[PDB]
Amino acid sequence: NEAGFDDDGSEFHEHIFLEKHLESFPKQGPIRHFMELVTCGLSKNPYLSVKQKVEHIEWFRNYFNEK
Amino acid sequence: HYVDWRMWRDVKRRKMAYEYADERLRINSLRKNTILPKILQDVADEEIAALPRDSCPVRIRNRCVMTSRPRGVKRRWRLSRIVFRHLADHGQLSGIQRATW
Amino acid sequence: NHHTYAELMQTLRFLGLYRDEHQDFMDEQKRLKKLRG
Amino acid sequence: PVVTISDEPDILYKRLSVLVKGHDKAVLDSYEYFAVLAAKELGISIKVHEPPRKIERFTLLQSVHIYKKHRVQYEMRTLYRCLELEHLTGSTADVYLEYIQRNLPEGVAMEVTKTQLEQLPE
Amino acid sequence: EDFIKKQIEEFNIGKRHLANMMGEDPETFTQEDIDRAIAYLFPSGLFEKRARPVMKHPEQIFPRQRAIQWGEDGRPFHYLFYTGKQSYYSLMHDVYGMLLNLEKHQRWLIKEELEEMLVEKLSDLDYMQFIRLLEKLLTSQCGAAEEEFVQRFRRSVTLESKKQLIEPVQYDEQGMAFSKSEGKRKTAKAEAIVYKHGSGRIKVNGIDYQLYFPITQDREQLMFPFHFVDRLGKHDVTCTVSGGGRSAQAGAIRLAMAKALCSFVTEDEVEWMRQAGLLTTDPRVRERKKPGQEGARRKFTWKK
Amino acid sequence: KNRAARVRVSKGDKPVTYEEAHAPHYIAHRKGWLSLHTGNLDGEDHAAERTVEDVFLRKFMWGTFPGCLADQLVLKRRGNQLEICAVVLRQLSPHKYYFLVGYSETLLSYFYKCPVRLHLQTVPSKVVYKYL
Amino acid sequence: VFQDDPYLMPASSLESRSFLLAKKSGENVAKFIINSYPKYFQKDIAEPHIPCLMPEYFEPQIKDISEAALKERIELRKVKASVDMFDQLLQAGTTVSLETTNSLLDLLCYYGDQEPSTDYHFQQTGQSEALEEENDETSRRKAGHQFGVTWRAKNNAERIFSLMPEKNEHSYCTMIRGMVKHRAYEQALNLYTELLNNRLHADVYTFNALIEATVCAINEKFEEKWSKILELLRHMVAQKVKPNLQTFNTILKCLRRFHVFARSPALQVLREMKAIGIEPSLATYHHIIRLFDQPGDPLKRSSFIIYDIMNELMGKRFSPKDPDDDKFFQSAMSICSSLRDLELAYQVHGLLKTGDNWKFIGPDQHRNFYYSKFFDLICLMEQIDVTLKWYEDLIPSAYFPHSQTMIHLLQALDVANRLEVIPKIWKDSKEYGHTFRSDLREEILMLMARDKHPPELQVAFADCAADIKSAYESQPIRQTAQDWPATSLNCIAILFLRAGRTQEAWKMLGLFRKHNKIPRSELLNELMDSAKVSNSPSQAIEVVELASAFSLPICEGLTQRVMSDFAINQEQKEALSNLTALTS
Amino acid sequence: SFFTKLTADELWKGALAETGLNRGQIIGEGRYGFLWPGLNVPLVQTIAQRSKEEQEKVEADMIQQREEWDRKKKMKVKRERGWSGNSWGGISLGPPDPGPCGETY
Amino acid sequence: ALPPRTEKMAVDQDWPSVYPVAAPFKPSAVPLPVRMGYPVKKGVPMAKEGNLELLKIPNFLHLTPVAIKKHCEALKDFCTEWPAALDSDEKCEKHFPIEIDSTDYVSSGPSVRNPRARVVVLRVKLSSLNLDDHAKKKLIKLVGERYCKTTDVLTIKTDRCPLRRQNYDYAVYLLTVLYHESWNTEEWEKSK
RNA sequence: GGACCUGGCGGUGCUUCAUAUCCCUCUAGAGGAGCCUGUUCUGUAAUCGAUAAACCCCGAUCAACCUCACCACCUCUUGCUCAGCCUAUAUACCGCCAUCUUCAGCAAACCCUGAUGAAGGCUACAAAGUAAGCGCAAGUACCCACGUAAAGACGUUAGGUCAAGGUGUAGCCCAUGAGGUGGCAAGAAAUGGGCUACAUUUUCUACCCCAGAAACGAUAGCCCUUAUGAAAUAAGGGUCGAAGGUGGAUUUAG
Ligand SMILES: C[NH+](C)c1cc(NC(=O)CNC(C)(C)C)c(O)c2c1C[C@H]1C[C@H]3[C@H]([NH+](C)C)C(O)=C(C(N)=O)C(=O)[C@@]3(O)C(O)=C1C2=O
Ligand SMILES: [Mg+2]
Ligand SMILES: [Mg+2]
Ligand SMILES: [Mg+2]
Ligand SMILES: [Mg+2]
Ligand SMILES: [Mg+2]
Ligand SMILES: [Mg+2]
Ligand SMILES: [Mg+2]
Repeated sequence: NEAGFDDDGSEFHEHIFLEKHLESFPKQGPIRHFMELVTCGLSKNPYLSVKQKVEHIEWFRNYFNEK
Repeated sequence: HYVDWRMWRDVKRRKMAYEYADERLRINSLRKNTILPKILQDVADEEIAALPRDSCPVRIRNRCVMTSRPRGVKRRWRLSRIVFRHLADHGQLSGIQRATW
Repeated sequence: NHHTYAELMQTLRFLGLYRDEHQDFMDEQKRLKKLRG
Repeated sequence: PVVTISDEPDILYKRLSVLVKGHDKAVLDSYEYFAVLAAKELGISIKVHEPPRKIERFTLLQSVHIYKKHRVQYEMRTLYRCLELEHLTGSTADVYLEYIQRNLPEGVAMEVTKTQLEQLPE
Repeated sequence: EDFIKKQIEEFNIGKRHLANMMGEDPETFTQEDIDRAIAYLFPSGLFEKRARPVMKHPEQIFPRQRAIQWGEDGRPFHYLFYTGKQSYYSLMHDVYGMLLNLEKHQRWLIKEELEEMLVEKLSDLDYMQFIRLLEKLLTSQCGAAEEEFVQRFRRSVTLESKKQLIEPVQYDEQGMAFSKSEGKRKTAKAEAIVYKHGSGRIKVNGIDYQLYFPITQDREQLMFPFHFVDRLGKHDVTCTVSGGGRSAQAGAIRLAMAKALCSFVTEDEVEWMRQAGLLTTDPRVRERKKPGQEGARRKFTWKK
Repeated sequence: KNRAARVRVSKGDKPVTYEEAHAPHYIAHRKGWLSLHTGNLDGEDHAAERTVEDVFLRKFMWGTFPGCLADQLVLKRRGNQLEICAVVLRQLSPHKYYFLVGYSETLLSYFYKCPVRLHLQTVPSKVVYKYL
Repeated sequence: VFQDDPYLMPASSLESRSFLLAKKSGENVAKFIINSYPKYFQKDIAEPHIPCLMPEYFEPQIKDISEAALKERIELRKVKASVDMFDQLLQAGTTVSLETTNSLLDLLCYYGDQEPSTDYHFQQTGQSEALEEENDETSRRKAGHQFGVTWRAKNNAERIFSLMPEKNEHSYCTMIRGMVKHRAYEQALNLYTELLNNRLHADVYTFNALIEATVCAINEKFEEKWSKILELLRHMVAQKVKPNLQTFNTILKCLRRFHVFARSPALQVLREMKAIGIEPSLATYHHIIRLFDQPGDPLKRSSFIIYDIMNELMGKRFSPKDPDDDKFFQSAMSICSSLRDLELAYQVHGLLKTGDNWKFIGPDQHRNFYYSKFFDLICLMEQIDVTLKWYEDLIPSAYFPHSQTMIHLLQALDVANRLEVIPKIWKDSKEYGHTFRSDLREEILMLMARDKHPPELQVAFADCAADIKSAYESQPIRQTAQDWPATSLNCIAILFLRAGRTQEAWKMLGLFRKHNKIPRSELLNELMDSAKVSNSPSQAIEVVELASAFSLPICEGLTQRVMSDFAINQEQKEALSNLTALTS
Repeated sequence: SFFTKLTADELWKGALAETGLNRGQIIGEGRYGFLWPGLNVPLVQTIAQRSKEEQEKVEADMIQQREEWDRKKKMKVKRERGWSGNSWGGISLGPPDPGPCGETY
Repeated sequence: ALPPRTEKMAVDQDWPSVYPVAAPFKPSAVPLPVRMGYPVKKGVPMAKEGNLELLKIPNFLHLTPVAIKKHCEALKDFCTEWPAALDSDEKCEKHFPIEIDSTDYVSSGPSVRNPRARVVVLRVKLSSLNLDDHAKKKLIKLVGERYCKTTDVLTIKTDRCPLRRQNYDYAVYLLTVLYHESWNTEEWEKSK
């Protein structure tokens, strides 16, 4: 049921452990709490991969820097 | 070459909602998280209220896949009542019998 | 999408590889309707 | 008959259980006799089981405009038959699976296979 | 007919091919061999057994075509031809003649079976007259030729027996004798194990009957078979029970208990308690709601 | 009265086959199913597009095999081999038959992206089960 | 490949070929309409992705004048478009790189300044099956000329070669190969001399092309061309390029063109192959087989090397290397048919059954020739039980037999005196479509009415002959309006009388009178016997009148027999006397 | 839509309303007229598309055949008059039907 | 038409050679006058040569016992045998402790994408892990919602990552880090 | 006008029956109160279809926008479409049903009777009827052969739907077609069907039937919070403590 579909050799840490793309702010902040929430959500996504996970993360980074 | 203008309007809804799904997802998460300040949510309220009123999944009507009929559709084949009756009565649909229990 | 479907059947019929009686009906009926109307 | 015994020890499948779902008990038990005889001449251990059938019943109107009091009711018979394999090899497993999925029946067949590879902890 | 002949030849070659086809190159391939073979090769799955595949000989497949009743001169063969019911009227004449010369000297067939034997369509009153004439032949004291005539016309009865199936006594556990029976009533199942002695002790689902059955009606339901058979404080039952409600469970326990006390009681008494109505499953189960109704048989409002 | 798939008795002169003759309440008691695909059981996802491709296939084969299909096809579906098994008549020439078989073979393999196989079966005349 | 319906069966090899070409026609039907309309099919549903189910785009998507567009239309095989925009690059002044100028001249040399043919080439094998026994030399002269592109002077390839600045080995090799392919042999040799002057290296393909060009040159002796081939291989060794199987197979094809004088050179070539260590292929053996087999050779030691070849070649499994392995099997059992050797035919068939040599059989025409001559040999010198076993094993599973094969079946069955098998093979021939074969009809009828038979064989022959006559009647209005043969009519009549269908014999004697064909004396005597059985003086007088009208010299004996054997009235006596007076 | 197209017999039933015409077509004719080697012309093996003047000449032949077949629908049949036109009293039915007992009138 | 191979065909003929593949009915190829259908009142079941019901039957005319015998004469090459791991469940548990659920769901159509088919779940025995005392106390206190009492089976679920092999990786990673955090003594264990 | 034939009718006769229908009977309701939801009427700039049995929680297994075909305003012309139209006709239709049907008849092809009229065809101790085919029946599904399902032909009511879709006829194409934005679904009243009650076999609590206590009733109104949604209908809590005293004629269901 998984013929092809390598997902560039993601291998289980890029999908759920998003510290390396989290790029820690002051972790006591509500922004960092939102990052924890969205990180847990993107970890629990099985339908999305690491590339769209990190473009979601970067979209939030861009919007938060805009504000 | 669609069944009717209502079906074509619905497929416009589907295609461009599927395009404009991600931004709405980010900003309605920004609605219903209770961490951010209220005005910092109000600017987000402005952005979704400006996001067009054809991509929100509130206009998506599951019509019949062969012939446009809003009410009376079985989801498992996207078929209307009498079209599903027609096909599963002529017998081109596997496993559907007449329920006699 | 219905466009690939309907326009492919359209192209195949006017290539002559497809014969659909509904379009035959509309052709004959519109021929008579332009004859008299 | 290319073989190519390559490098690494067996994946050690215990209980590869095949749930065969069908609309048709005749297809299910003919396939049962097929799989049982194939497993018997293979030498692997086969056991039979019959999970109970599920009937998906639902109701539609009969006329197009009025007359709700006269409805039609349609049903689906989803019968399940279980062929559990215990004590079969990984190579025997995927060759037996390959054979039975070549000769899997049509739309009246699904082959839900449950594989328990054992391994060592780490 | 040549159609029948070439069909018979085709069936012979086909059954030879069928046995060689499956595994059975030896010449003896029986009809039930043929049926199981075609059942495996073509998965039937149609609710009508006549809509299933069939591989029989053309005698059974094709109906009985009556032979030509006249040769190439006109002149039909049987002398009672122009009646149009030649076999039936010949049978009347023959039975009448045996009655006549018997008087000078001194279950039953169904209409469908008689029509099959005569290969002629018959009327109901015609069949009644035939049965009446054969009754007259039996009532008159007749000889052995007439007896074998009547016995060729008469068929079997296939009587059943209503003696209740006695379960074997299982001398097991440590040294005790028990019987393990089953009961079902209204989606409830009860497997009961009664030991012959024990002075009366009930173990429904690990607890006693005063705990699992706080209702005196349920206690009377468990009472009922002991009190009919006058063996009240003599036995002990342990029950496992699944599903249903309080009275369905009580009735299922009563049924399984009675169907093991059958093994623990004499044959005259078990016939008597079947007559009392303790060994028969109650088929009264819930019906189905219907589309356009308000229940199983209850309908909606104003209809007339 | 019920007339879902019941052909009505005209005068006793109407050729009809088993499938058109039998009523929809004999759909699994006497008839069977004309398309065998796995979408309609307990656990499956894509049955809707299975059905839409089924009706596409029926109308397409009828439009491209004009006036030679005796009764309706058998649309079997196993793995990724589609089977269109046909009861086609013996009127048009076998060169035309093979031409349309290859044409349909290739286009349907190409439109549904799998192995698609058409298996013809030639019949002299449209078969009559009973005269109604 | 064919279907399983009895109406859709091919009956003959021509019908099978027509069915197959119609199927390939429909295949490229869908290919054409699909590549014309790729938009309707861009939606992929299968996973994983199938690029050979994805559309092939034949239009150039790159429109600006660029080297990427040059590589694009070179890959798309658009010769005129590539030439025109290479010109456009030249007037634009963009320096076009060496590799893509090479690729452009590669396309030009491969296609001869023309587009690729829109039809996938399956033609030029449409010879009729009624001329397979005469004039193979003129057949060679009118069938060895494929209408390819002759190398025209001042073409686009030569223009690009003159225009491009820095000539190299790849371009020189390409244009020598292209000149050889388009029959500019002398120009290719001159360009090779220019290569040697310019100090470049020519590769294996170019050297094989040069060998072919030297051989295809006109007005030179085989000795001179052999010395030239030796000089070219010495140049190969001096340029340190290693020759191979295709090189020596081109050499073997050339000496096959060079006939009787090149047999010992062919042996030297194969010995040098085994000395160097490159495995000779089936097509190597094909070239030496067809060299040593020539009509008019009275020695056949050139046919004993075939036993040498198989003595090398038993028990081996092969892989595809060289296109003439199907021709190897066809030619080697062409030797078998020429030599009439059952043991070698069986040994080649065993080599065939070893492994994928059944794949090495090749095309349908070669397969039909293969099994046709094999079964001709089987019927010629095998015993009848194993000929019938090979008949049921090969026909029609392997091939569709021919009418010459049919008459050879009849000859074999007549030699074996197993005339009870004639109706079965007759029904098989009518099944395969030999109904309108008059030679087959004449052969079956003469072998069929030659002798007196047991009555069940007689009535089976009566049914077969009645159906033959039904076909003869049911051939209406064709340009080959074959008149009723006298021998066929006489044999049909004799069979009808022997089976006892006298009335149909009489009405086809009416057909004798209708078609003005002279009847046979044995037939007239059998008619005398049938008239004796039926006691019919009128029928006897009718057939005696037929004999008198055809003026046969047995009519006096027929009249004397009728007088001796029938009680005849005076007016019939007078009529018979008048007929005898007219014949006298 | 192609999906909501229907069948010839059903459309004739719906149009005629009797319960209360494609025979003049070859298998491969289209308005583009890309004549195949399997369809129309027999099986040289060369795919081609015929020219314009051939397209309109072929369809003009088809439409004059249409008009001729409309005419062969619309002849007038000649019925002999029995005692008057539109009557039945002198109309000659044919010979009596041949008897199944080897009898003919 | 032609007289068919049904009556051209004679006894002792190889049937794996006749029908290699799963194919629809083809009555001319079938040497059997098989009759379908509910018969008419004064008639017989409908004949063989044209039955769409014969066609619609899933047609297990490509598989008989002697064919499957010969098929697995060919297919007998593709197998090893087992060691003496024994039929004893406790013996095979001792030899190989952990147990893992990793499945496939075979559909039939254009695509083989059943996402739920990546479900993976690991069951391991503490009595086979053999190295847990206050570590097993800490273990249970970590995984409260699993570890039913009546059998010593630990069942950890993964359906969070799209691929089956990295689901297996999540199972083994969770096992080893739950083990390591159980053996990591924390400073607030005593104030329980 | 006279005499008939066939059918329908009869507050038409005799006889035998109906059994949840015909009555006497048996149980539980409606009709009386509140609420929900359709319909009529009124209203609005604001769809349409059903309308005794066989309409009235009906198309809808379902309208905040969407749905939507309604209205208001403003825009589009080869308009997603070799356009389209939810424009008119269910009295042109196919398609999909209701009703008799909680029936058993409809009948090709013949033969006979009636001076060869419409028409009719019955007597088993038998006087002209024989009958292919549909239907009942039979065979299937569910737990049995019981029961419930399914099934019930020809025809009836021009019975329902051009609005599920297709479609003939007539019409439009500056329109009656297409798109965008915003509103339409309120009761001086009435009526159909449901839900909850008017409590003592009741109410609250634990238990899920061996107690303690009382000695009533909105799923309505208002407020708060939550769910889902761009934008509240639904859910919970708070608040409140209606009318209501087991309902006549008539009627429903078993
Ligand atoms: C006026 N009448 C003579 C009539 C006429 C037509 N149609 C036409 O004549 C129109 N014809 C044109 C369009 C001009 C070509 C009609 O179409 C109708 C009717 C009658 C109705 C009566 C309907 C009524 N319903 C609404 C309750 C009724 O009492 C019944 C019934 N059985 O209950 C009906 O029969 C009725 O529904 C009905 O069918 C009518 C018409 O169809
Ligand atoms: Mg009904
Ligand atoms: Mg007139
Ligand atoms: Mg409008
Ligand atoms: Mg009406
Ligand atoms: Mg109306
Ligand atoms: Mg019903
Ligand atoms: Mg019935």
